[PDB]
Amino acid sequence: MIPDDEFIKNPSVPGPTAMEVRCLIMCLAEPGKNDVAVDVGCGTGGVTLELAGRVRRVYAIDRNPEAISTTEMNLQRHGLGDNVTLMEGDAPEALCKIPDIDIAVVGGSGGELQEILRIIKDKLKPGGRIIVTAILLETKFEAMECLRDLGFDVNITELNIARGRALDRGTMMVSRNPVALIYTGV
Amino acid sequence: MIPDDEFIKNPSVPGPTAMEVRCLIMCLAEPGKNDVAVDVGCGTGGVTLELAGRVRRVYAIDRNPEAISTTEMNLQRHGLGDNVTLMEGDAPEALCKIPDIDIAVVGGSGGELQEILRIIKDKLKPGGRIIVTAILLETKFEAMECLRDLGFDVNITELNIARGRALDRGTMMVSRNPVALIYTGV
Amino acid sequence: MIPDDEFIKNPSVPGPTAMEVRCLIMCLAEPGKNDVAVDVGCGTGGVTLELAGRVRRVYAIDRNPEAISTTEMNLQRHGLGDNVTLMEGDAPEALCKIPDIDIAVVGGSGGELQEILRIIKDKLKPGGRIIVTAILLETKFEAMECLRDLGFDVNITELNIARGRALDRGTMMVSRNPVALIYTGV
Amino acid sequence: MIPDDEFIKNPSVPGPTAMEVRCLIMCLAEPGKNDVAVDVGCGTGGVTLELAGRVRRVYAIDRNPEAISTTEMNLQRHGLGDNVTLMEGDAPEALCKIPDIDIAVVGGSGGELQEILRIIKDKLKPGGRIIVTAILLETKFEAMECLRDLGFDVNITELNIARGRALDRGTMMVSRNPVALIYTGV
Repeated sequence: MIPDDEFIKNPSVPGPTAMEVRCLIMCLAEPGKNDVAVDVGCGTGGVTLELAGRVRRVYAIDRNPEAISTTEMNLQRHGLGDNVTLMEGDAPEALCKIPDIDIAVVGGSGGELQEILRIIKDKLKPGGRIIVTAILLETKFEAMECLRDLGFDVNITELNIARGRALDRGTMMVSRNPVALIYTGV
Repeated sequence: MIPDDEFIKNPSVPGPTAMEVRCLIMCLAEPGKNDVAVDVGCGTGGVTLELAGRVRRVYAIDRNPEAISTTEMNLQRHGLGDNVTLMEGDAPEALCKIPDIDIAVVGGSGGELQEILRIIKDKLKPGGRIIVTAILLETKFEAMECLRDLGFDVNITELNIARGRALDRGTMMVSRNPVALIYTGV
Repeated sequence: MIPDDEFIKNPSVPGPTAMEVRCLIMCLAEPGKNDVAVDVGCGTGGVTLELAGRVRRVYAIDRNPEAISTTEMNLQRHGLGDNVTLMEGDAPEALCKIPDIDIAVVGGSGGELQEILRIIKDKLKPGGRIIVTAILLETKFEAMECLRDLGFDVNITELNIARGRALDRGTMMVSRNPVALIYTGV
Repeated sequence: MIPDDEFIKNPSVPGPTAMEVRCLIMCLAEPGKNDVAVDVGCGTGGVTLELAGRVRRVYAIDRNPEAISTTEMNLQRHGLGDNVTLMEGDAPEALCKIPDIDIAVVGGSGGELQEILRIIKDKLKPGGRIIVTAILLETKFEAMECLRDLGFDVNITELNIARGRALDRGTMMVSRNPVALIYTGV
C-alpha cells in the first residue's frame, strides 16, 4: 500500500490518513471491481487512491479546493484517477448529483455530518457499506447516533498506532493521534 | 475480512489475531497470486486463512497439534485450504522441507525465533518480506536485533486497538492487548 | 499509592480505578488539607481512599449498597475513614445535603450525569475542581458538553495503560480499557 | 502539579517529561521528606522539580550542559532548588560522589544504562526505589534485564496519553509518544 511519505502534503489540507487506518478502511469497505464509491472529504486523497485502484468508479469530494488539488496531484504521481470524478464544493449538494453507491467513506465531515449520512443512506445500494473516520470526540458520538437513528447496526474501532523512529541511541516509538472508524454492518 | 468471532477457538490454542492486526499484516505482506508464503505459528489460523485466499501456496506450521487442528477446521468453515500445506511439529525442521518463499509471517516464535529467522533469510526470494508478530516485550527486541543482524532494514509498528461494546447504558471501549509487527523492507 | 490488588473486590461493584488513573485524578484535583471533596460513584472506594488521606472532609456516594460496603471495608483495611461520610442512595438527592465543595470527582455517573453536574456547579467553592471519569463513549461527550454549557473551560485526557505480566517465556503487556478524565480549569 | 507548558524548553534538551508520566513517577517513588534522591538525566528538569519539593535532598545529573542549565532555570521560575545539587558531566562518575539514595530515577540513560544501574544498586538504601524512564524499545529491554540480573523484582507500565486540543470545529485528541516506566519493588 502507499506509505504516508509518498504523498504530497499541503498545509491547509489535512492528511494523508495513516496508512494503518487506510489499510483497515479497505478491509471494512470490502472493495469490489464493480463497486461505486464516494469519498466525502478526500483531503490529501489517501482513501481515494486506495479506492481508485480497487473499484469501478470513485467520486471524491471536498469543500477545500487545495484538497481537491492535492488529491489530483497525488492521483497522478501514482498513475491513477481515470475512474475518479473530482468534485469541489459542498458535500450535501455534490452528493445529490451522484449515482447510487456501494461504498461510502466519510472523512472531513465538515460539521454537516448528520445531513451527509442521511443523503448517503438514500443512495446506498443493498449490501452497501458506510465508514466514518473520526478525529473529534464529537464526531465519534454523532456518527454512532446518526447511523443508529438511520437504522444501521453500528460498530466502532479506535486505533492507536506507534511507529518506531530510528535514532542513533536506538528506536523510539512515535505516536499518531487516535482515529476512530464508525462503520455499518455489511 | 473474516471477523474474530467467526473463528472457532480452542483453549490451548491462542488467537485468532485481531482482525485489525491481520488486516495490516496483509498490507505489509503485499500478497500476490503467484507468491509462496509460510505462516510460522499458525495458531487459530487467522493469518493462514487470509493468505490462503490471496497467494499461490501457503505452508502453515505449529508445534501445537491443537493449533494445526483448529486451523484445518477454520479453513473448512470458510472453504479454503486446498493450496495449504499443514505441518505439525518443530518450526526449524519443517522450514527446511519447504520451497523458497516470497512472504514469511512469524507468529508464535516458540522461543526459537533467532533460528527461525536465519532459516527464513536463507529461503527468501528476492523482494520477499518478513513480518514477525510480537506479544512479548522480549520478542519485540529479539526480532529487531536479529533481522538487523541478518542485514535487513527493520521497522516496527505497535497497535493498540479498542472496539466498542454496546451496553444498555452506552458504548464502552474494550481494549485488545498491544501487538507489535516487526517487518523488513520490501 | 495503594495498588489495585490491595483492594477488596465485589463482583457487582466495579473498580478499583487503575492506580495510574487514580494517580492522575489526584494531580488534577490538587488535594489540600482544608479541602472538602465529594466522590460521586465511589464504587470500590479507590478515589475515596486517596482523597481520604489528603483532605479535610470526604463525602462518598453510590446507588449500589454493595459499593458503599466495599468502600467502608477498604477504608478499614487501610485505616482511614474518620473524615469520610458514606451516603447510600441517589446522587442528586445526597448531593443536596452536602456542604460546599472544593473538589468533585464523578465516577459512575449512573446516567444522571447532567443533573449531577449542575448541582455540583451550584456548590463549587471558588477555585473548585471537577473531574469526571469516563468509561463509556457517551459519557465523554456528555461531560464535555455539560461542563462547557455550565460555563467551564473543559479539558480531556485519555489514558491507555499496559502493565507487564511476568510469564515463564517473558513479559507480556496487558492492557487496561481506556479511561478518560474530563476536567475543569482550576 | 506543574504543567508541561510552564516549563522553559531548549532545543538541544529533551523534555519536560509528560505531566501524566511525572505524576506517576512520583506515585511509584513514594517521596518522603527525609529521602535522598538522584535524577539521572534531568533534562528540562521536570522530575527534579517535583522531587525537589518533596524530599530532603535531590542530586540532578546530565552530560548535556544545556540540560543542567534549563533545569536551574526551571527551578528558579518555580522557586525551588536550595536542596538541589546540580552535577554536569558523566553519570557513572558523578554517581560515585553522592551519598546513599532512597530514590533513583533514571531518564536519559545516555546508553551507559547498565553501568548506571549497577552503581545505583550499590548506593540504594534499604527500601529504596529505582524508576527507569524508557523512550527507546532497547532501553525497555535492557532495564528489565539489568534490574532482574541485579536481583530486583521488576515491573513495567507503558503509558499512552492523548490530550484534547480545542479546535473551532471541535476537540481533537493529540497523542504523546509512548513512555515506559521500569521499576523495582518497594
